[PDB]
Amino acid sequence: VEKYSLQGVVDGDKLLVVGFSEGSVNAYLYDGGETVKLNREPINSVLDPHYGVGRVILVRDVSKGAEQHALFKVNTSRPGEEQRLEAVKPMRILSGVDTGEAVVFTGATEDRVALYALDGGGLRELARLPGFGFVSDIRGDLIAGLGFFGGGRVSLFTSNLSSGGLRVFDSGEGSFSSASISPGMKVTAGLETAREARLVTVDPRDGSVEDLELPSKDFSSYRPTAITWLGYLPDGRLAVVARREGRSAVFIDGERVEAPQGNHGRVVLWRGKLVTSHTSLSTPPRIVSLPSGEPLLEGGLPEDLRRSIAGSRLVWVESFDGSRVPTYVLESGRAPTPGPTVVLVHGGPFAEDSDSWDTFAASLAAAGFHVVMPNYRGSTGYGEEWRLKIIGDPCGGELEDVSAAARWARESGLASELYIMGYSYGGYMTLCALTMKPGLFKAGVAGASVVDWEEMYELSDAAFRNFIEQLTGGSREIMRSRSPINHVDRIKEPLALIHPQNDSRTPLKPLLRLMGELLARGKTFEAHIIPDAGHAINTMEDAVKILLPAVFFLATQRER
Repeated sequence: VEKYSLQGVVDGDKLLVVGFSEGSVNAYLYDGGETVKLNREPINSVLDPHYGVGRVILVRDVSKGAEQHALFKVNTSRPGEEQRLEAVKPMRILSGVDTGEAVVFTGATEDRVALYALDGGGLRELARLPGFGFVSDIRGDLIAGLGFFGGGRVSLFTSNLSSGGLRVFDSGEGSFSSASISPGMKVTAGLETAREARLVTVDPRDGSVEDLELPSKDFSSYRPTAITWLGYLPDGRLAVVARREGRSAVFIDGERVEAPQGNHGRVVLWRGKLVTSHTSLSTPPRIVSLPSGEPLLEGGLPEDLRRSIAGSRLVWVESFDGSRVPTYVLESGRAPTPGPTVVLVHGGPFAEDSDSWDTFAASLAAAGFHVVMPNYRGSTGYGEEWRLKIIGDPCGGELEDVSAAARWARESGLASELYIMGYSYGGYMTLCALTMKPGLFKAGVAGASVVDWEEMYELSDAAFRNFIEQLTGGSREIMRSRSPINHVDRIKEPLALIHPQNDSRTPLKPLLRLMGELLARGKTFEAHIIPDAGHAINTMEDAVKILLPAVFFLATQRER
């Protein structure tokens, strides 16, 4: 079914959206009635637009999933007419923003990640970022942003539009989750500490980290623990979407706004009426109004794929270190209790299983499988402490917790059998759970998985090279003993390896040596290499592409 993410306004007050619609991600214009297409070809994403500008910056995969993006400036008045910003080699755009006079954005290549500036003079490199870095906001000649530069920690990075450059602002307390410039050009960020979460006023000149205060104190009472996203509206109001335990709240000047139960994010000022992008375990990402909650954009979701879940529960699991991992349950009406159960680990890992829409969680509970979507340490939304616990310890505690969700299930009386399923870092978890715990589960599905750190290293761009060092405390001896490939002499339960050939995140190269390894020590497994597919789905299809083989493998087990 169709999906719509909020991008922002342009054309004055013509809401800009993006839709996973008809087997393709397309940028869209919405004027309160009939959505209008912009892109010609299925795109991938659309650079954060700056309110009311008459053009859009499409982000296209010119490599077929490989993540090498080409930029096209599609004037909004002329839907379907595109200009490939040629003064920009295809690369990996992590994020950017367009102001209508010039485009800045972050790109990572073999050699480096840097903040780029495309204006009416040609290409310019603003600043070279340590590793994964994102353009949060631009206001004036200012450039506010985020960056994973050290310790799974997130930092505040600021640059310039003309002279460029960059100074990185840290917090001993915690990481940053999003920012947006204010009138005072002081970066209003959200400090996520091992503790809780709140706003701060990080000033560019000296880097003052004073606490930010809001008029209404709802947000200051919601006791947020992790700020999804935030940012000022044109009227001048600071839009803050915090959240705790998978659910979020709309706050304007502290002033809480009533919104559909689940999750939202970017909030906008369309025709002067607040608007965000809802998503719930049962409702797929969509664009609604607030606080009324009426949906402006939502795709025809069946009444059975929502009926394919008898219920949901946030249970808190007892981890080995006595840590409680906040887990997400999903009963599969099309299954009994206990019954077959699959442990669906979110990838990331700095992601999480919240009360939001998960296509795997749905299909799964639809396949007669209850689901367990634990927020192991490294996950997001549960404090800077739980997320930084993984750094340097990939495939350790988390796994344990990921195993503690498994533990729960059977004794909890809901699992008659347990299988672990995952993608990306989740695919990676399916591999450690199976190599480090050749028994916990009945079987494992790994997709766009991580099988060798040292190779994924020798096959990654500057973005990804740095990411690893971090998640392993800059030590090879981890990329060695925390890479399942070297632990293939110990796997016992079956395993399906779903993998996109062109994935440039989790390459296929090291994944094919893994299959070949399995074949040596003759292990029972099945491989799935999807064609011209990368790490994500820029089509409605490739959802089912790496989710069709899975279920069969996962149902073949069912019958012993």
